[PDB]
Parts: sequence; structure tokens; C-alpha cells
Amino acid sequence: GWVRPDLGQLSKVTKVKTDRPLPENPYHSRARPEPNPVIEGDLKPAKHGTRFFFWTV
Amino acid sequence: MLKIILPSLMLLPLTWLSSPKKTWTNVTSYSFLISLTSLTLLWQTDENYKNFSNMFSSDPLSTPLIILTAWLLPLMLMASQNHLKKDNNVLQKLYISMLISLQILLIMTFSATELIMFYILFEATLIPTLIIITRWGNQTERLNAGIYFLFYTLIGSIPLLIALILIQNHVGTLNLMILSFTTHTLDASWSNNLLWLACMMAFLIKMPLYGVHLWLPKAHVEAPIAGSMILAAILLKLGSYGMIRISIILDPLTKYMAYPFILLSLWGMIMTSSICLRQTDLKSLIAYSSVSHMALVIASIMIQTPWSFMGATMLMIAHGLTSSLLFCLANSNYERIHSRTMIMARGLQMVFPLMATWWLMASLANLALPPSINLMGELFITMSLFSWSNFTIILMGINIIITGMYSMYMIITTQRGKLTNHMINLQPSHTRELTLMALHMIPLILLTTSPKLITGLTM
Ligand SMILES: CCCCCCCCCCCCCCCCCC(=O)OC[C@H](COP(=O)([O-])OCC[N+](C)(C)C)OC(=O)CCCCCCCCCCCCCCCCC
Ligand SMILES: CCCCCCCCCCCCCCCCCC(=O)OC[C@H](COP(=O)(O)OCCN)OC(=O)CCCCCCCCCCCCCCCCC
Repeated sequence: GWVRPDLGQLSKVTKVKTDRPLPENPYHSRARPEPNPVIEGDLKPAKHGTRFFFWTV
Repeated sequence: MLKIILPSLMLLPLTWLSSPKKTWTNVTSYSFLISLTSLTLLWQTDENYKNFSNMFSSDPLSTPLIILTAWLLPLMLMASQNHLKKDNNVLQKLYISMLISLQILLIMTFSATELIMFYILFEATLIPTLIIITRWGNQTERLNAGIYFLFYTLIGSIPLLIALILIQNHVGTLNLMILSFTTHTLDASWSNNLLWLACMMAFLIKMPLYGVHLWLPKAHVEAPIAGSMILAAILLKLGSYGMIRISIILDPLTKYMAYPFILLSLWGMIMTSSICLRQTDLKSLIAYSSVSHMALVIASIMIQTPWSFMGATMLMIAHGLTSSLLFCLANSNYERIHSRTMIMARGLQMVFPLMATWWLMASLANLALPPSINLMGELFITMSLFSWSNFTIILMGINIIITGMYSMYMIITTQRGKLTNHMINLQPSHTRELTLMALHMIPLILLTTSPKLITGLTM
């Protein structure tokens, strides 16, 4: 009682049920080092202006 | 300081917006008023220095130089008025603009409280002097004189810029008062010796040594009268002012590092006075006399004695006034005869009696005469040098003898003797140039009357 599949039936996703646990760490990844400590705060103006030699402002 | 700088800045729109028949009158009158305004920072009651701004400051050393510059601008206008009479109005206004810009930049240079701003205004003053000398000089050699002046100054000043940025990167500020307070001793290394040389050689070029001095007679011969005036009365003193300012951060190693320049100054003042003796050109004679007096100033600043600094300031102001007066007198004769040969006009006391009186007073100021700030400065420099080493008195005495000899030789060979009667074109006198001599000589009398103003930092 076998029925041959149609033109576009064997070429689709299947959603197979399994009991094997999902591998939580594929590629055997390392620690992924933490990023730089981003600075937060209010943007105050530059102290005493540009501080470029004799320019006061 | 802004109350002096801004009227001088507004002198330029006045110059370019005045009518061509009122330009000289307006600019001369308002520059006289600006000098009168610049007299207001002599109000020094306390020992504290007048710090007007975060970038402008006053001083017992900076104040006479500022007042001398503001006083000398109308004098340059008066001196340069006659030799520009057959000229385009645009060229006349441009010349006046050059003089006014020189006055503005020099006042800012003397009042600047930061060494880097001092350097910037130093080269800013280097520019219009070059333009004046080259564009309005008379002979062919003005271009060579401009090249010599400009590149002597620049090859001096580039190591000064490197040294200033080094000091700023080391201590963080490059402000004169902060450096004066938290100055640090130097550990006496070869790098520190090269730092000392880099920060000294710019000013040792600018006021002439016995070595690099060859630009000064060329520039003075080839320059017009206002250029000779501004050079010989402010710019050498600008070099001396820079040396006095920057010597404070070089405390431990100046006492041996100043040896070759002291010898160079003393022997060079002797040699340049000798050149004045055997000199055939009047402007060259006045230029080499300026070299000798500035050599005295170099020696005093190098030996770093309070008497030496006070005498250096007094000789600075006195020499500026008397060298400008001598240049103006020589220019009056040159405008008569159109030649700077000294032996050619001889009996001028006959036809020019009061001009001969101004000549006599100018030469008595040129040599050290005891009721004068010239002798005050020279005598206290001599006292400090004799304290430094007792054997300097021989060189000082030789210099004084030759100084009297070339000054009286000038008077006798250009005023006394039989008049060269072939010179028909000896116009009697201009009230303008007699006024110019009077405006040079009367401040000498007043500063002799009260020499506490000309006393500098140390007392
Ligand atoms: C017009 C006058 C010209 C002649 C005299 C000029 C000065 C002569 C003595 C100084 C050396 C040359 C100028 C260097 C300027 C910078 C000085 C400085 O910052 O020193 C500290 C520095 C040292 O820096 P430092 O002090 O930070 O060193 C680190 C030190 N520790 C680790 C202890 C903190 O000196 C130099 O780097 C000097 C390098 C010079 C290299 C270039 C030389 C060019 C040729 C020399 C002559 C150039 C002028 C004449 C040209 C020809 C004219 C005809
Ligand atoms: C500061 C930087 C200057 C740089 C150049 C500036 C050029 C432009 C100058 C513009 C005007 C500024 C004048 C500055 C000098 C002012 C002189 C003056 O009035 O000084 C005050 C003095 C009295 O003050 P007092 O406190 O008594 O003096 C100190 C005493 N412990 O007053 C007096 O004593 C009275 C003075 C006037 C009265 C006439 C004096 C006549 C003197 C005759 C002398 C004759 C001999 C001359 C010999 C010369 C030889 C070469």
C-alpha cells in the first residue's frame, strides 16, 4: 500500500520528534569575555573650556 | 590691558577710513592718546603684579616696555611722515597699518602671561618688520637684510618652540606665574643643558651676541627710519625680556651654563665699540653701538644678580630712547643729503644750531653721563659684574673709553669743523623733526628725574 510522493513533498521540513537532549553548547565555545565598562552619566561641559594652551574659553 | 589693546586695534579702521588729508593727523593724535592711556598701569601701589585677565598680566618689567612701545608709535609716525610724501595714499595707509600692527603685537607680547602666546606674538612681530624693511627700504640690500633678519630669528626661535612644548608637556601649564611658583630644579644632565640652550638661543639671537649679530647692522642700514626705531628700541629689549622671563625655570645650571655668553658679550662689546671707532657709516655706527649696549644687557641677565637685573632694565629703556634719538638725527641728515656717508657732511653746527644741541645731548646720553638712566644702568651692571668677578672691570673700562671715543668722534666729525659749503640743499629745519628730537629727549630727562619706574623686578 505504498504511495509515491508528489512533485514537491520530499523537499520540505519535517519536524521530527526526538528524545535526545538539545546540545546546549555547540561549537564548544569559550567564555566570551565581557565588554568594556561603558561610562554613564550626565554630559557636563568641559572644565575650564578647551584647556588648549592660553585659550581661556 | 584690553583698554589699551582695543583702541590700538581701532586705530587701523581709523587709518583706513580717514580722509587722505587727515590720516597722519588723526592717527598721530589718537596714538598719543593711546600712550596716555597706557600710562595707567604705572599705578602699582602694592607689590602684587597687576593680573588683569587670565591671559594678560602686568609687571614692573613689562610696564616700561609697554609704555615705551605706545610712546614710540606716534614718534615713528612723525619720523616716517616726510619720506612718504610722494607716495600713493594706499601705500601710506598700509605703512601706518604696519606700524600700528607692530605696536599692537608688541604690547600683547610684553603683557602676555603665557610663554606659548609670547612665542606666537614674537613671530607675529617678526612679520611686519620684514615687510617694512623690504618694501620701503632704499637700497638694493634690503632684501638680503630681510632674509638675514628673518632667518636668524627663525633658526633661533624653532628650538625655543620645541623647548616650550617640552616644558608644557613636563609641568602641564606653561604659565609664567605657575612656573615661577612651582619651579623645579634641574638634575644637571646633557638633556637639560640642551634644553637651556634651546630656550636661550632664540633671545640670544634676537638681542645681538658677538656671533649671530650680523643681521642687525644690515637690517638697520637698509631699514627706513621707523624700522630702525622699532628694531633698536623694542625688539632687542624683547629678546632681553624673554631671557628674564624664561631664566627662572633654569635655576641650578645657569651658573655654569652662562659662562660662554658672558665672555662673548664682554669681548663683543669691546669689538663692536672698536668697529664704531673705525666705521664709515652713521647708521652702522649706531647699530654697532646698539650691539655693545645689548651685550652689556646680556652679561647682566646671565650673571643674574638683582643689581644686574635692575641695571639691565634701566639700560634697556635708556638705550631704546637714545638709540631712537640717534637714528632720527641721522635720518634728518640723510633726508637732507640722500647719503649715509659720515665724513661727507661735516660742519652742520654752523647751519643747524639746535639740531647740533640735540646731537650733543644724544651723544651725552649715548656715553654714560651721571645724570642719566644710561649711566645708572651701565653703572649698576658694572657693579654686578665686578661682584661676579673682579677682573671684568678691565673690559668694562675699555668699553667705556671706546664708547666715549666713538660718541665724541661722531659729534666732532659730523657737527664741528669747516662746513662743506657745496651742499646747497641744506634746508633749515622742520618743526616736525625738531619736535621728534624733543619727544625723544624729554622722556629721558623725566626718567632721570624719577628712576624708580625704570627699576625692574628685583627692587
Ligand atoms: C640659532 C641658533 C642655532 C644653534 C643653537 C641651537 C641650540 C643648540 C643646542 C640644542 C640642540 C639643538 C636644538 C634642539 C631643540 C630641542 C632641545 C630640547 O628640547 O632638548 C631636550 C631634548 C631631550 O629631551 P628630554 O630632555 O625630554 O630627554 C629625556 C630626558 N629624561 C629621560 C631624563 C627625562 O633634546 C633633544 O631631543 C635634542 C635633539 C636634537 C636633534 C636635532 C638636532 C639638529 C641639529 C642641531 C642644531 C639645530 C640648530 C642649528 C641649525 C643650523 C643653523 C646654521
Ligand atoms: C615708565 C616707563 C617710561 C618709558 C618711556 C616713556 C616715554 C613717555 C613718557 C610719558 C610721560 C611719563 C613720565 C614719566 C616720568 C615722570 C616724572 C615725575 O614726575 O616723577 C615724579 C617726581 C616726584 O615724585 P617722587 O615720588 O618725589 O620721586 C621719587 C622720590 N623718592 O616728579 C618730579 O621730580 C618732577 C619732575 C618734573 C619737573 C621738572 C624736572 C626738571 C629736571 C631737570 C634736569 C636737568 C639735568 C638733566 C641732565 C641730562 C643729561 C643727559
